[PDB]
Amino acid sequence: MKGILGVKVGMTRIFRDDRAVPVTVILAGPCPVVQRRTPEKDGYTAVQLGFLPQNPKRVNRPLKGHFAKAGVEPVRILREIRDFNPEGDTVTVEIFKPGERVDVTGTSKGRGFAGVMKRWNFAGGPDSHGAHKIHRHPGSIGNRKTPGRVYKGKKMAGHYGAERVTVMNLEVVDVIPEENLLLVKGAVPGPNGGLVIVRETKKAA
Amino acid sequence: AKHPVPKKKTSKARRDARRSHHALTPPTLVPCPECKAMKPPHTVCPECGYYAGRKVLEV
Amino acid sequence: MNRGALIKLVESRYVRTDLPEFRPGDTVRVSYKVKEGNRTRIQDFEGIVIRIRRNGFNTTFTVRKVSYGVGVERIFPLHSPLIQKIDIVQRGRARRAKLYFIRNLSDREIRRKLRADRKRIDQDRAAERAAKEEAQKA
Amino acid sequence: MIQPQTYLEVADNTGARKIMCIRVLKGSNAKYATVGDVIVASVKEAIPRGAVKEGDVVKAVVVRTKKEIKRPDGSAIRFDDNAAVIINNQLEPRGTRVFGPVARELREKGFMKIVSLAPEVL
Amino acid sequence: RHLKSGRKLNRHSSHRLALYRNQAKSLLTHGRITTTVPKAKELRGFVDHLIHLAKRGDLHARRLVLRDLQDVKLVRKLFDEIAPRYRDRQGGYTRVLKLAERRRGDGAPLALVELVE
RNA sequence: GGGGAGGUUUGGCACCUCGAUGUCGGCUCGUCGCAUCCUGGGGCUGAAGAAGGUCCCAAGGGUUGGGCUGUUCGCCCAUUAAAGCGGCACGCGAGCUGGGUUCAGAACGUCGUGAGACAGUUCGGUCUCUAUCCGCCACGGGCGCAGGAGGCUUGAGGGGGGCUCUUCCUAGUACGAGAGGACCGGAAGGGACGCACCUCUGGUUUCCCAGCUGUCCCUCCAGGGGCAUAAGCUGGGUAGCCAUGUGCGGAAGGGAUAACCGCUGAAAGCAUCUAAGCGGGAAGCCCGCCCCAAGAUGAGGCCUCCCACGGCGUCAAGCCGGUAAGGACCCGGGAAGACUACCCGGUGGAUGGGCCGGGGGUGUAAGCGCCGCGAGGCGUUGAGCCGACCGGUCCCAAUCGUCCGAGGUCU
RNA sequence: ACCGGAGCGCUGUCUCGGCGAGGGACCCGGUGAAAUUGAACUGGCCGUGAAGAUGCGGCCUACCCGUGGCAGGACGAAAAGA
RNA sequence: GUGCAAGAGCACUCAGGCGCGCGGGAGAACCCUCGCCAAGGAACUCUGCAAGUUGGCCCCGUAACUUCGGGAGAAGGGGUGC
RNA sequence: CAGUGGAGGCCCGAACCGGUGGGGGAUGCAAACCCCUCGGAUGAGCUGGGGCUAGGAGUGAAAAGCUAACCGAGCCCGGAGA
RNA sequence: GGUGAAAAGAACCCCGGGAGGGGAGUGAAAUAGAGCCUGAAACCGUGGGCUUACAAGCAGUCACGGCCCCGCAAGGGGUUGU
Repeated sequence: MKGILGVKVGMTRIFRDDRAVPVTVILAGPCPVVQRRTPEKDGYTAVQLGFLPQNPKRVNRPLKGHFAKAGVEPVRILREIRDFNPEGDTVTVEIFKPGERVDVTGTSKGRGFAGVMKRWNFAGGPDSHGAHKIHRHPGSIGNRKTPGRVYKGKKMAGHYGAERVTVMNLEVVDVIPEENLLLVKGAVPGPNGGLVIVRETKKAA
Repeated sequence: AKHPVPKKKTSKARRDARRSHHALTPPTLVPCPECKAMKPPHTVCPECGYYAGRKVLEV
Repeated sequence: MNRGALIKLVESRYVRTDLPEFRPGDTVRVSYKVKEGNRTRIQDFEGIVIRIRRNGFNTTFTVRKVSYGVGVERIFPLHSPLIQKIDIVQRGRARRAKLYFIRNLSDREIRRKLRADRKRIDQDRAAERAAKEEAQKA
Repeated sequence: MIQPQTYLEVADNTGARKIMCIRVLKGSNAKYATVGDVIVASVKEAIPRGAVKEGDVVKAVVVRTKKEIKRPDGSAIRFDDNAAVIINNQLEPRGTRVFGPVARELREKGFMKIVSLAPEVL
Repeated sequence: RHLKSGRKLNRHSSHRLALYRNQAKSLLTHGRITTTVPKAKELRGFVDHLIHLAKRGDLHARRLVLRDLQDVKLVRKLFDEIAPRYRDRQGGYTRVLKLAERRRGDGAPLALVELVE
């Protein structure tokens, strides 16, 4: 029921314990509280967090510099963490000692048009024997004159990549609050240089 | 002259729809600095120029 | 929050610099181990070495080392549980930083192709008890 | 990565040199065996003046892969081949004199007589 | 996923070199040169690097400029007027910029390179 | 001995298609049925226990790999929790195969004097690139949303997802002569599958470095040069992309229930799960996790930012030429990408080419000394060259500028 | 270079695929065609009917036009059934 | 012409002679042609189709069978530069 | 036995003549083409030039094949508006 | 196969590289401008009137309604929301 923003840093292997660890590190960044959300006036429960302060002339207009507390804008907008309500402060990492697995929600790298082969993982055919014609084709679809049609959501030759992906449950290896680091078990969607948020997971009760 | 074969005459309307997306688009322009001419944006007009003074050779 | 490298190198607490010099020549002696139901062991793994894949941080090597029946190639990580690991007979003239071709045909032609660098020994003898002069002044 | 149809030798006094591998003995479609793993096997040839005759379908505990298996210690280690030891249907070494190095991964499968005999545990 | 590394393209290794080296050759030959926009950009990169190496006059660097170009004559012109002028103008010595129309007869964006001292 | 169900078998009829409905098997993609192959809940037992037996309930998930045959089927092989059956033009040829099948050749048997022939057989045998409409996977443009513009969003309604095994412990106790060998709960590890990433593992990297022969060329020698693929050959290989690699997901838990088992309780002085009344109880069901998503014309809500005829329409709706917040064009590129869109940077600027440092690769170069007639060796040295990764830099390319834009219905 | 069965070496034939290169495919300028074509304002489901429906009933779904792409169908075109 | 056992073979190239009567960008799937690959080696498949290893020349070295000619390059290894 | 000589519908293999197997091509480069592999390659060989035999007739190391891009009887022409 | 009674078949200028137009001028007519009489049908297109962006259709017919134009009125026409 917790959360904080961040950005993708490394992926390495810290020789913690005596076991190597593929470790995504995430610069969680000092993401300030701002325009809060209640269910009386909005209809849910969330908090707005802007990422990294880099904003002057090129920001312009409203600002929640207005809000009541300012801070201008980050450099790349703010996001809403559901079920969240701090206590009137800015937040970075400290709210998570190690031992606290969390889901990590981030954007995903884009593969443009994906061939059906490298999307839903198909065979394509034989490396000779038959015809070189198909070779890497999605085979056939539905039956003859009945169905009579094709299936809405049939695994097909289309797009794959520029998507939103939430990964689930990873041991928070350690927290560096002296800067802005949050190192957990390696995974995390997207490039080594794109936005990614942290949210507390669901396991026991 | 093979497998795929138009089964019927496409309607003049349909024609004009597939065409409704074409439209010979217009270009854009800007006036030449310290002269009267219309060069495209971020370009060096033949006779005119930038701040440096290159080319200029049209008779 | 730029200089991502710098960050990823700041979390590199592990500062294993207490390891001697090794190159695609040889390495020889010792490594570490686990074994027992609860840690405790130190097995000595020597041999003639092979690959050096470098990242400064992650960077690991692999060693040939041959046994009884046939040999084994062992990939060791340059930065923690390996304890002292410290080599013995260096040698080299690594006429190529890629000792794959020995994995194929190599027996007596192992030695015939793996030369030595007296140079390095001379250096070790220099830094030897010239470090006795640091046991005096500077 | 011993998969069904793979030739490989085995280091024993048992008197069986090279066997093929039938059905990896794990998942109902596992088909992939490494150290500590057990394969069904088909002896293609062996040492005549003795037992374990050529042809015997045998159980086999794998001890050597040519594609190094990972290690939690960061490291990883392989051999120059693919090999096993002939275990019986009670699961136990049908030899008594193993030959050369095998992996301590076997201890994570805990077959100590294979270990106590190994003249190069790694 | 690709062009994650990037590189201006078309043709092939043989013609990649050939076009780079020869457009560079004919470049310094005349000094100020018209061509197509992309070819222009990557070309100017290439010969730019070449000229920074030209900033020195040591045998190694010189022949290495001749690895790319050809005439030791053109390497005298290299290391006698041009390369000694940008003696204190370092990094970036190319003024390639666009042009009106496009090369009519195929419809293609135009550009042009300069000495730039 | 009887009566049905189903429409996959063998078939009866000859209604659609003879101005053509490409008839067998394999491949790839699947899906729907339940009469269930396995998993889950259980009743009956000639069920002690373990295992089994049959019958109820219940599709959510799963339903391996080889030998022999063109084979569907089927026998065997090693496994299995298990290796289900069936439909869908005996699924699928404008997706592949072309092994079977019935073209013209030839043959063996075989019938026939014969030409030829055979619900016999052997060998050989051209399967057509351009998707117009519906459909289906993805990406936009037009208007819309009954003020105008930027950011944040509720989830109407969907889509994915669902699995399973093995030992350890409780405990060699309960059961049982014994052999065997448990339920109840918990601990740990595995296989196949989906998901995202590149640190380690390993493959790729088309010019990043090293080596090598023929050859022709500068320029004689060292030194280099191009052809030898669309890199001439080999030895290597960062980023990026990748499974063999790495980390995760199924869950836990909530609600009514299926078969089945219980409470109270009459109708019917008794009894009864039931008629009103409850409780327990499935991998099923609605969820809770993952994602799309206000074109949910019902067009939502949150937060800020904006000026009131400007000259025509005099009433009642608007028309028009320029503004305000903004937005656009072009540009600079991009872990974004067919295009388009998406994002970020546009001199107030580190977006890109170049330069400098790190990291990485190759692994001591061109030259110079020295010994060797020389091949080369020795030093010069972990040197040279430097593709993408990390940053520092206004050195040079993102100049200048144009255009659009609310002028705030009504009850 | 004819038709079975076997083994040895070798290998992306396979497990089971991953990357790269070029020539297409994609966008821009110039040229620019074919067979087919009753008319088209052409959606699924469940029924129907000369027994296999966009068009008929019944219900549900569907803002107007494309571009890259996929072949279930339009009893797809081609061949007045061999 | 050079080089390779030799060669009208092959690579480069003399003299001579073309750049192929659309080009410019982008750097998606699927296609065409082409290269490389872990551990496994025919498990693929109607079938080792396909591709692969093997390849020149000299030397060493060669079975059943036979019409004595062949089988024979049998098969199995060595060397190759300067 | 040793030399010598140099026999052959002999062997490997260009030119040239073939056309196997896979692949591409399929309104093609093209009414049979191209790409990788292929059999012969002094013979019953390949070919230039001039000549001859033809429609129930030829020619045929033979398939009912070829006789001008469709040959179980050419082609145009007529009977013939069968 | 048709300019025209007649060649009177277009001097001059203008844009324009020419090609072809645009005033002038030729004739009853240039709506006779040179493959030109009379130019119908499909056929492409310039402008105007009506309606079209929550909808499922052999494309029409019945009626209602609105919008646009003649009509003295009362009536007519074209279009299409239901």
